[PDB]
Amino acid sequence: IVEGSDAEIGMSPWQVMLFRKSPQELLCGASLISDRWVLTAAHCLLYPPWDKNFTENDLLVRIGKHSRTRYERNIEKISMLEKIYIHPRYNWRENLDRDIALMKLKKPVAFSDYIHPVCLPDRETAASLLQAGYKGRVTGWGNLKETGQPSVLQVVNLPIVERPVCKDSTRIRITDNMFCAGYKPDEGKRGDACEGDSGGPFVMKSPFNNRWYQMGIVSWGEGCDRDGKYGFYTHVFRLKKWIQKVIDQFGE
Amino acid sequence: DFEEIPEEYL
Amino acid sequence: TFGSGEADCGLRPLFEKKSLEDKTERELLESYIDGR
Ligand SMILES: NC(=[NH2+])c1cc2c(I)cccc2s1
Ligand SMILES: [Ca+2]
Ligand code: NA
Repeated sequence: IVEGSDAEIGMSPWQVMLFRKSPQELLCGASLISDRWVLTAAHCLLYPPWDKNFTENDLLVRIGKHSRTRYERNIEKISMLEKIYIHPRYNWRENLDRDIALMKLKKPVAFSDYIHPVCLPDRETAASLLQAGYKGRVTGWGNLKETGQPSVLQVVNLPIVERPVCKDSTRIRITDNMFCAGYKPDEGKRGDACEGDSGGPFVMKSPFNNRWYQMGIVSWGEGCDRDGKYGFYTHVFRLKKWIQKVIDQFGE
Repeated sequence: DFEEIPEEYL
Repeated sequence: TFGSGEADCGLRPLFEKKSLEDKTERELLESYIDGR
């Protein structure tokens, strides 16, 4: 996260860390949606251009963290995966359209003051909060500058941008399964996600029922916090039926 | 940079 | 897990559950043309 600040303890209890077993490294961000399912970006697991294709056996999920490198004994929980499900129409060949994946944990995790799931939006919440000008929050342990890694979880609040502005800031073909966010060069406010933050959550707090909903997943950007560029996020609500389907077809 | 994690998770 | 979440989803132990606010959530609510 570029121009974000350190998170407070327990600020994003749904934040997950995809960790590689060997070499031991931070792979991506992710989110806890129930006691057995984690949501992340499909490019974090499968990206043929860079010969990236991870499997169950190659990853670990660390939940309840704050510090990026320390094993927070008695605070974090580490789980193994039972299954990984990538959206069948994930388009890695062109624009990372439908950049979403679900991971089923080997065993359910127990909640705590540091571990709690986030809510997935319903048509009405999506409709009222996903409007240009409304701010959302992104969290992650990713880089601090384009080219600078934090010790703790960072947070930045960003505005959703109008779709034409998003389409006119890039040469990539944007689809309805994406939305972009960030400040305009003109707003003298900065902030953005960056390498290492992929897969993490873009969340909003409902003023109707005070709950936090995950509206997007960090998907892609061109550099980090560049002026005139914005970050793109998977549109969770547009892919919710796929989510529901794998969950009640394969578990809960 | 990452601190070692306990062996029963590998 | 699904529709609008899970059941107790989105309510944080250390904040909502104790009626405590984090330092920048106001920024967000203030952008939905103000909340409350
Ligand atoms: N500027 C951005 N929002 C992003 C930049 C990247 C990069 I560079 C790699 C992976 C994910 C992201 S999101
Ligand atoms: Ca364009
Ligand atoms: Na920008």
